Amino acid sequence: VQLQQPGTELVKPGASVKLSCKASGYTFTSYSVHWVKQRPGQGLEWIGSINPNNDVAYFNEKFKTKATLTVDRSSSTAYMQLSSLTFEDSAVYYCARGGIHYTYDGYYFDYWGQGTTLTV
Amino acid sequence: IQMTQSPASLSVSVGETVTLTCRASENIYSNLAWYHQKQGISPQLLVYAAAKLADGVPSRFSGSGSGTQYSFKINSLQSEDFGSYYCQHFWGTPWTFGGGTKL
Amino acid sequence: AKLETVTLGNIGKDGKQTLVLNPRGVNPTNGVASLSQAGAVPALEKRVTVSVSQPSRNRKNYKVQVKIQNPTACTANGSCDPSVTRQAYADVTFSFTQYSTDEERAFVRTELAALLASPLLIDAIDQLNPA
Amino acid sequence: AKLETVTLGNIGKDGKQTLVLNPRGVNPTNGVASLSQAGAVPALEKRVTVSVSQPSRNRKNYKVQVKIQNPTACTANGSCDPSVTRQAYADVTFSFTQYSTDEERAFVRTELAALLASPLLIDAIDQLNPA
Repeated sequence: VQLQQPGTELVKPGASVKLSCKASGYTFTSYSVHWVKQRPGQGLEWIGSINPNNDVAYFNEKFKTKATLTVDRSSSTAYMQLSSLTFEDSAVYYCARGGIHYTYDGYYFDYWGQGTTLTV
Repeated sequence: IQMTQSPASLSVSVGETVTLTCRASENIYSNLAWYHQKQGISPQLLVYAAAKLADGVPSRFSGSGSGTQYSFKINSLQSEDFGSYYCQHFWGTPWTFGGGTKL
Repeated sequence: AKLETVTLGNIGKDGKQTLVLNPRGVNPTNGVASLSQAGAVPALEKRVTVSVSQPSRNRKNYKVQVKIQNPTACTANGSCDPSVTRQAYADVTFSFTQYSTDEERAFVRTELAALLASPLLIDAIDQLNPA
Repeated sequence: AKLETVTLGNIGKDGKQTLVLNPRGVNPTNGVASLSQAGAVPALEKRVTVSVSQPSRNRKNYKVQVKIQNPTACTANGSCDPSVTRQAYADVTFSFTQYSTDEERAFVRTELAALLASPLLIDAIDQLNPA
C-alpha cells in the first residue's frame, strides 16, 4: 500500500494544473481518497474527498467554487483541479486514503502520501 | 462545528508526561483523530477513535474524552515526539481539523 | 443486546447531516424495540423499531425486522401547530433459519449494506429510475 | 441506469470476501431486474432483484424493492448432485410519496445503511439477540 504524487509543480497565476495521486497495493476501488491542504506555516484544511466507486463528492464550503476532483479507475489515480490559482495558493497538497465504500463511521486518514508544494 | 485546541507551545523538556486537550464546540461524539507530523514529512495517525491506538504506534500515547472535551497524553516524552499534533472531528461534513500544538 | 443511544454521522446526499436516536422502551405485547430523535414536537420525529423473534424450544425460522420512517411537516396557513405533511417509510426483513451459522447470517447483512451504496441502488432510489 | 456487473468487496463478518454479480435481464411481465453470481450450478447461486415503480403521469406513490436471497447446500449422501438444504432471505421495501424530494430519499437510504452497520443491529442480526 502506497500513495505517490510527484514532487513539485509550478504554474504562474491564472493557469490551473491538475494534481495527480496514484495509489498502489490495496485494490483502489474500495477506499475513499481525501485531499488536505497545508499552508507553509499554518494548519490543515481538508479541501474535499470522493470515493472511487459511485463517485460521490464531499466538498468544503470555501473550495466548492475553486477545486473539483475526480477518479480514473483504469489507471487507479485521483485527480484534483484547482481551477483558478492566485498568489495565496502556494501550499502543500496531501492525498490520503481513509474509510471504505459502504460505512460512514471510519473516515480517519491513516496512509498520507507526500506533498506537492505548489508555487505561484 | 469548530474545534479549538489548548496550549499551542507547551515548551516541556524530555523528562515528563505531557497532556493536552482539543475542545469541541457542539458535542461531537467519540469519533476524532489525533494526527502527528514531524516537519518536512507527511502526518501520521496515532489515535483513531478517541482512545484507540491506530496501527502499530507504541503504547505510550493515550487518549480519552468526555461528550464535548477530549484529551491526549504521552507517558515518556522521548526524543522524536515533536511537531504540532493535530485533532480532527468527523461528526459533520466540514471535518475542520484543529489549531495544532507544537512541543 | 441492551439498547442505548445510537449515533449516525456523515449520513447521505452530501454528508452534512447527523442523527442521534434515543431508546424509547420495548413494547411488551409483541417485543418491538423503539428509538426516536429528540424533535420539537413528539408528533413529528424520526422513529426506528427493531423486532427480533424471541428464542424458543423449536421455532420454525427466525425473523429480524427493522422499520424506519421520517415525517416531513409544514406550517400550513391558518394553523398554529405543525401538521405532518408526508413521510417516507422503509423496512427490511431477514428470514434466517434454525441451522444458519453465524458467518452466513453476517454475510447477508453486510451484502445488503454494501449494495445500498453501489451506483445501481443510488440511481434506483435517489432519482427513482428502473434498470 | 443500465445494469452492469456489480462487484461488492470487503464484505462478510470480517475483512475481504468479494462477490461479483452479473446481470440476468429484466422480467417483462413485472419489471424486476435480476442479478446473479457466476456459479458452477445454476441452482446454487446467489441472486438479487431490484424493482422500481414505473413512472406515470398520475402515480401518487413510488416503491423500490430489493430482494436478496442466497442458498447454502451440502453434498447429500447417496446422491451425485448437491441439493439446496437452506437459504437466507432479505427484502427491503422503500415507499416514498409523489412529492418527495431527493434530499429525503437519499436520507432514508443512507440512514438504513448506517443502521445496518450500527453496533446494535449487527449483533441483533449475527447473534439474534433481541433488543
